[PDB]
Amino acid sequence: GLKESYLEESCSTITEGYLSVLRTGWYTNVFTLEVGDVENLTCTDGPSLIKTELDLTKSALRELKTVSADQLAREEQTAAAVTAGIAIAKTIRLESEVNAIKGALKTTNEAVSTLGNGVRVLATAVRENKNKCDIADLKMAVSFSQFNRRFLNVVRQFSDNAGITPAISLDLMTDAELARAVSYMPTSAGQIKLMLENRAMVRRKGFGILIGVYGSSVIYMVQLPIFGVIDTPCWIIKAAPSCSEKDGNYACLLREDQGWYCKNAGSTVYYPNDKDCETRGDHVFCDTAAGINVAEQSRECNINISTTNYPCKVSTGRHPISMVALSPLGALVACYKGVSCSIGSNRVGIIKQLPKGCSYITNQDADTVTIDNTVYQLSKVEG
Amino acid sequence: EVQLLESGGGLVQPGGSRRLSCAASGFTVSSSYMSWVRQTPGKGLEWISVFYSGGTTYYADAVKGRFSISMDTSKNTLHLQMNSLRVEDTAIYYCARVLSRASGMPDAFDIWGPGTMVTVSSASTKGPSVFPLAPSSAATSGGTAALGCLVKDYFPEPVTVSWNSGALTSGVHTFPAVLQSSGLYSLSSVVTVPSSSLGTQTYICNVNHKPSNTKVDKKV
Amino acid sequence: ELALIQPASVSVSPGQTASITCSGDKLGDKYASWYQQKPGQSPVLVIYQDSERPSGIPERFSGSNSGNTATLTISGTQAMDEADYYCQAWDSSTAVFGGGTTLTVLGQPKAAPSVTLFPPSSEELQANKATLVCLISDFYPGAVTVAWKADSSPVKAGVETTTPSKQSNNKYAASSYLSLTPEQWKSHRSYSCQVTHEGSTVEKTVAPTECSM
Ligand SMILES: *[C@@H]1O[C@H](CO)[C@@H](O[C@@H]2O[C@H](CO)[C@@H](O[C@@H]3O[C@H](CO[C@H]4O[C@H](CO)[C@@H](O)[C@H](O)[C@@H]4O)[C@@H](O)[C@H](O[C@H]4O[C@H](CO)[C@@H](O)[C@H](O)[C@@H]4O)[C@@H]3O)[C@H](O)[C@H]2NC(C)=O)[C@H](O)[C@H]1NC(C)=O
Ligand SMILES: *[C@@H]1O[C@H](CO)[C@@H](O[C@@H]2O[C@H](CO)[C@@H](O[C@@H]3O[C@H](CO[C@H]4O[C@H](CO)[C@@H](O)[C@H](O)[C@@H]4O)[C@@H](O)[C@H](O[C@H]4O[C@H](CO)[C@@H](O)[C@H](O)[C@@H]4O)[C@@H]3O)[C@H](O)[C@H]2NC(C)=O)[C@H](O)[C@H]1NC(C)=O
Repeated sequence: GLKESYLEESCSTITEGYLSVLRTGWYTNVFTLEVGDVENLTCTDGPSLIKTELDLTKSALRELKTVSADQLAREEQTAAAVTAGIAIAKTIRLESEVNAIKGALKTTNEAVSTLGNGVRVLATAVRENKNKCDIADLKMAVSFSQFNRRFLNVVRQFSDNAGITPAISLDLMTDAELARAVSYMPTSAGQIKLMLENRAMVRRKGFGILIGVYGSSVIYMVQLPIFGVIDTPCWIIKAAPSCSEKDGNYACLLREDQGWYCKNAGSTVYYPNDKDCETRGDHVFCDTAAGINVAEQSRECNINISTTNYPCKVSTGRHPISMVALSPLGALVACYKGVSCSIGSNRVGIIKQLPKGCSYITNQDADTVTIDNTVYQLSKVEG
Repeated sequence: EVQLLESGGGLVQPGGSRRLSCAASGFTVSSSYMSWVRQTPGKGLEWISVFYSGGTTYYADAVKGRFSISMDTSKNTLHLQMNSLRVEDTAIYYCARVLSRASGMPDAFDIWGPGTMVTVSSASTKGPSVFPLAPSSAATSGGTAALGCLVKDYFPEPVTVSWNSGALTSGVHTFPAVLQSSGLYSLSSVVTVPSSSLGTQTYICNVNHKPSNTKVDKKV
Repeated sequence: ELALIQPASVSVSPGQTASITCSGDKLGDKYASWYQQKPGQSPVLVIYQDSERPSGIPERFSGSNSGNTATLTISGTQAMDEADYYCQAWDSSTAVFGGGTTLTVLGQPKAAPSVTLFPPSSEELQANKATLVCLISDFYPGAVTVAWKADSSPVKAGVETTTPSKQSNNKYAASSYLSLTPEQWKSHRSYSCQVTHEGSTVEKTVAPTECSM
């Protein structure tokens, strides 16, 4: 289950019981899809009518295949921003090449690979002058084919985002093509039973890029996240301004510590990015390429905030800011100066009118929290 | 092996002051969160304080500006100093460790120690007078009959009872006390023993009552 | 604010699983713990973060805590489990127990007192005062009454009796003391300690002698 505790001195919330799922490295698997099977093609031309019209695709992406190779690649001369943004230099190995493994990769007989060779290794998956460039249609007896409606999307995914696909599609890496490709990942059998059961939260977290087109086949690279540490004790702090002391002045304070922390090693690694941490149920998916580390003498900061022991990361002011801050379970409220704050339910809009100070309200106690005329609705959702 | 021992209070007169101690084996102290939990005999448990190992400390409402919870962190002892002590405070006083969980927040009480009665009263410390109790002349019951010490008229509690030194274990029943009209405790001990061994084997009741600095051995 | 509250009484049929509730303020979902303390022992920790038993505790135990209320559940329910049970949690930064819950495992076999009555010691008399002894034991259930009779005409004056207490055996035990002037001792033929249990009544009796030892 999930627990939360409120610290009246720091006016902050600390929510515990999240089992962290942490990304460590990346499994890179290269699918290069060839054209086929076009082998059900008639022998004869006509300017009669159906389809093809997947030509403009094999151009449109071949077009921007140079755009990245020019506007980016040549012109090259916080997670995940840099990470896959940098992990392109995995492709500078893959592309700007000859085939490398290309044909010798899959060959016969498997569509799979054991290892991709290279300056480094990789997966190789797959499916399907005087070249094509074919022009025709003829009406004889028509069936579903010449759209496997699989590649056709791959471009609109690649082109609309300019070669870098923000997440892994169903048709970019097939459900079982992604499932099996999990089975080969370098950690354990523990994270597998999860990463398979969690599969969608991989794809949201993935990156993908186009190795090549040519005419030969369309070669793209799917990078996947891999989580090394499956179940770990991680927890999240939420803060609001703790102000005090009215003789007609105000002495105020704020925690700068939030919101996330986890410790695998253990060493306690803290995740300051508003992004980089996401919740599904109990589990918390965080990006290990974020940081930093701090000591396990961080812990103290919760208990006495004024500790000479490990001076805590805070903020001072004679300036109070009346504001609201939401928790995984309840919500914190700080009403200061001349302002007016209250709560409410779905069946009554104003139930209690809150004191001026820091005050904590669980989701049994209220739903609405009215701030001076912005309503915060009390979520089940975290920071 | 990890365990705690609390250093007795004994008897303290009301308006009193006194200071306990817990020293523990098998782990540091400033390492861990620790605290003090008291129980008045026969009733339930009451947390009276906690020590957060940063030096930071919180007290239960019922004692504040009275009790101070300390550390030597040299002798590896934990201190609770009690002041302006009052009748209600009379109780056992347990020391036990508080686990650290994962983040800084406190979790459970893993190990305790037997704890040592404070009795707070305005009254006279009185050690026991121990009279032995002779085995029945009748024979031979089960081949077995029953002898033991009687610890009489003693204050305040507790009173340890052994037999010989510890090597006599089984067969032993050391009764709970009785508070008297005079308000002085009394006690007993009894050993079921073979009549066949009597007169060969010899029995010493062994009594220690600390607050009266009274050690005694009676034969029997 | 916090105060926990749990029912001071629970019963169980032996082997049939049973369990106890501790509910206060918001336990939602607050970190619990569960203590078992048999008489005169320090209490030992049966379950902590929650429904999580520490190393070397029987797995017939386990917890549940959701919302208002936390509940400790015992699957096996053996009579060795008969005890006080306490639960605790944390608040502000400070702890809280609530003390209620004894258990029972019924019905135990009804068993009767084994009585040992001691006549006062030599040194005792030699100290110019005499105090008798009556020692009950290994009985059940735990309610009993004491009769003090001198020459089989009772006198209940000058006697201090305990209030019967349990023992590791999970049968009860208790003791009672007649105090006299030695002269009163010799001035009478016979002294009897009569305990009445179920109405089934066990009496052992002693009297002055010259014999050593
Ligand atoms: C693209 O090109 C390929 C190949 O030319 C097409 O694939 C063929 O598709 C058809 C239609 O479904 C298949 O026709 C089937 O042939 C079977 C016979 O071959 C069997 O031969 C022996 C036993 O005789 C078996 O060992 C072997 O396994 C084969 O099964 C039939 O079993 C099939 O079922 C039934 O067909 C008729 C029913 O009306 C009966 O006459 C049969 O007795 C039988 O019950 C079926 O006829 C054909 O096999 C496929 N060939 C190949 C190589 O794959 C694609 O269809 C085409 N794509 C498009 C869009 O047109
Ligand atoms: C979280 O952390 C803080 C600080 O560590 C604790 O709050 C207390 O804060 C003060 C100042 O920061 C701490 O330091 C001082 O302790 C002194 C001890 O008491 C004296 O008085 C008696 C009485 O006769 C003497 O017997 C005794 O030996 C001492 O000399 C005080 O003297 C200090 O006075 C301060 O006065 C002013 C403030 O008004 C300052 O300007 C001075 O510099 C001076 O420090 C002061 O109180 C104090 O130690 C802290 N408390 C404790 C128990 O250590 C919080 O207590 C802590 N959170 C919790 C729950 O304890």
